[PDB]
Amino acid sequence: KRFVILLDDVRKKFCLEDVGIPTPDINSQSKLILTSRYREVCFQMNAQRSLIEMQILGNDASWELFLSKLSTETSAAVEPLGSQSA
Amino acid sequence: QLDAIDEDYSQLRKYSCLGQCTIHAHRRASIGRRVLEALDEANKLIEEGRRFKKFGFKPLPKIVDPLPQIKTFGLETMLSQLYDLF
Amino acid sequence: LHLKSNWSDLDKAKKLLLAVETTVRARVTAEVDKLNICDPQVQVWLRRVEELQLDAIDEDYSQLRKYSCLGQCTIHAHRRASIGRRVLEALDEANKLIEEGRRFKKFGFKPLPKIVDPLPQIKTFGLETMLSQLYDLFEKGDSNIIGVWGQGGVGKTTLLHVFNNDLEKKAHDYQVVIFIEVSNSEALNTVEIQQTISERLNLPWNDAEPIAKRARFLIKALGR
Amino acid sequence: LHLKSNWSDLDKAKKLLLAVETTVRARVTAEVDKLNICDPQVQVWLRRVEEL
Ligand SMILES: Nc1ncnc2c1ncn2[C@@H]1O[C@H](COP(=O)(O)OP(=O)(O)OP(=O)(O)O)[C@@H](O)[C@H]1O
Repeated sequence: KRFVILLDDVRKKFCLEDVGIPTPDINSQSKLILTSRYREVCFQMNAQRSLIEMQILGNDASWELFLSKLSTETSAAVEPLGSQSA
Repeated sequence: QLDAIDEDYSQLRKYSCLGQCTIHAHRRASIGRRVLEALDEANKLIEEGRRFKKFGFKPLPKIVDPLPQIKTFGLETMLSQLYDLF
Repeated sequence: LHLKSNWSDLDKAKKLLLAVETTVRARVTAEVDKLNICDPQVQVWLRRVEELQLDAIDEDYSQLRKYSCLGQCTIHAHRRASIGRRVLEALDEANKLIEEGRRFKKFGFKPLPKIVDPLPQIKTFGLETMLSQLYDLFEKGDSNIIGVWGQGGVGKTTLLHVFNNDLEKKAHDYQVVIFIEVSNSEALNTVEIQQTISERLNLPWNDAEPIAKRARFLIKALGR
Repeated sequence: LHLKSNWSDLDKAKKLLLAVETTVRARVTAEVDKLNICDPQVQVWLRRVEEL
C-alpha cells in the first residue's frame, strides 16, 4: 500500500524494520513524516535531506492566541481598539 | 406501499351494494388479482426477514481518520512548508 | 403473456445480486488485506457477475416499451419475441449467481512462500565489485559452503541483503532462499532458527516437538 | 440443434474446473511440503483432470 506514517515525538534512533515499518525508498510512493525535538535524531533516521524547522509563532499570531485564552469579561478589558489603555 | 390497494378496495366496498352488475365487475376483477399480487410478496417478505441472522458488516478502515481538531493560530505558513515537501 | 411479470422479477434479482456481490467483495478484500489471495472458486463467481452486464437487456426492453404502443401487430411483435426469452435467459443466471455467492464460506487461501522475499533495500555505495565476487563463487564455485569474512561494520550483512534481493531479479534454479540471523547470540538460539526455516518452508510449527526431533525433520525437508 | 446452449455451459464448467483443480493442487502441495504423499484418490482425480 501507498502509506503515510506520521511518527510523533521520536526521542531516540530506532530501526523501522524492527517495528514493522518498511523504510520508504525512491521506487515507492510511500512517505514517512517524523517529528522530534532533536535535529540529531532526525539526522539519524535518514531525514537529513528533508528537514523542516518548526519555528515559534509570529508577533501578531502570538497575541490573538493569547486573546482567545482569556475569559469574556477579562478579554473585554484588553480587546478595545482605537483608544489606548495601560 | 400496501395502503394503495386498501384505498382501491375501499372504493369497491361502496360499489359492493350491486357488485354483481357488469359495470362494477371491472373493478372487482382487478382487486381479486391485485390482492394476490401483493399477498405473495408480503408473505415472501415475511419468510425472508424472519430468516436473517447477520445484520451488519464492519466497514473497511478510512483512508485517514480525523484527529483532534483544536483551534490553531498562525499555522498556515508552516503547514504550507510541510506540504511543499510532502 | 409472462414478460410483464418476469422482467419485474429480474429487477429484484439484479438489485439482490449487487448486494450479494458487495458482501463477497468486502469479504474478499478482508482476505487480501491479510496478504491472502482471493479463492479461485470465488474469483470465477466474481468474474461471472462482472461479465453478466444486465444493463444490456434493460436498454433492449426500454426500446420495446416505445414499440409497445401497438405491439399487438406483427411489425412490433418481432422485438417482443426476443425479449420474452432473453429475460428468462438472464433471470436464471442471475438467480443461480444468487445462491452460489450466498453459499461461500471461505474466500481466500494463503499463497505458497516466495522463492526469495525482499530484504531491507538501503542505498549502497561501491558494493558492485564485492557483489560480483560473491556471485562468481555462487554461480561457479566448486564448494557449496561459501564463507565471507571481514571486520565489524565493513558491510557483510548489507552484502547479504543486496545479495538476497538480487536473486529475485535474476533467474536461478534454487527453490528457497533463507536468511537466518545467528548474530542473536553465541549460544545458538536453536528454536528461533528452526522457526525461520519452518516458516520459510511452509511447515506447521509444532511447538511441543523436541528440538532434536525437529532437526531430523528439517534435514529431510530441506533435502528435498 | 441444442449445441448452441450446451457449449456455452461447457465453458462455464471448464473455467470452474480449472478453479477447483487449482485449489486441490495448492492443497496437495501444502501436504508434500510436510513430506506427505499425495492421497491416492486425489491423485486419480488429478490425473483425470489432466487427461480431459
Ligand atoms: N556499500 C555500503 N554503502 C552504504 N552503507 C553501507 C555499505 N555497506 C555497509 N553499509 C553500512 O554499514 C552499516 C553497518 O552494518 P553492516 O550490516 O554493514 O555490518 P556488518 O558488516 O555485517 O558488521 P557486523 O555484523 O560485525 O556489525 C550499516 O548500517 C550499513 O548502512
